[PDB]
Amino acid sequence: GAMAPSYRVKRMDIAKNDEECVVNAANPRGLPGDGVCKAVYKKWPESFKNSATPVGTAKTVMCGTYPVIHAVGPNFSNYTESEGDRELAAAYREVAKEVTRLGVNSVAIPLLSTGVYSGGKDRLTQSLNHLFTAMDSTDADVVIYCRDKEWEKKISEAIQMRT
Ligand SMILES: [Cl-]
Ligand SMILES: [Cl-]
Ligand SMILES: [Cl-]
Repeated sequence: GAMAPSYRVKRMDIAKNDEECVVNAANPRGLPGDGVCKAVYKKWPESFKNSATPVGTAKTVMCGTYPVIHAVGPNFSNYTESEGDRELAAAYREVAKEVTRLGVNSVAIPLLSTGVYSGGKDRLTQSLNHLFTAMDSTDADVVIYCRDKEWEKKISEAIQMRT
């Protein structure tokens, strides 16, 4: 575990992370996709061998020795708000099980279901609060990746407000 487990946020491409493993915002079919998924496919294409997995689950595939945790959040265009909320919480719980199983001291993580799976809504708080619910009982250092300057500020505020 980390000596003093922490949360941090950085505004940059998760493909350039400085952590011991990465969480992909995957689709259920293991396809290259869009957004974070496409960046992950460019950097770690070997990790897409047999990565298909259902909504609400995570599946780890190694790229060399570097673990890629493919986490499938719901697409809110298809799910009801209630069922999508349940599956988004479930995907993060499965990320926490994998991070623990792998024994890593740090993990790079995007906010699941916030981009093209957001159903056109701002889901920063919903997705971040499910991340915290799952990861709070882990001892890995967690580094959240985002691309928007205003999101960086709001994620940073949410972290700092709990310390
Ligand atoms: Cl960048
Ligand atoms: Cl998304
Ligand atoms: Cl963002």
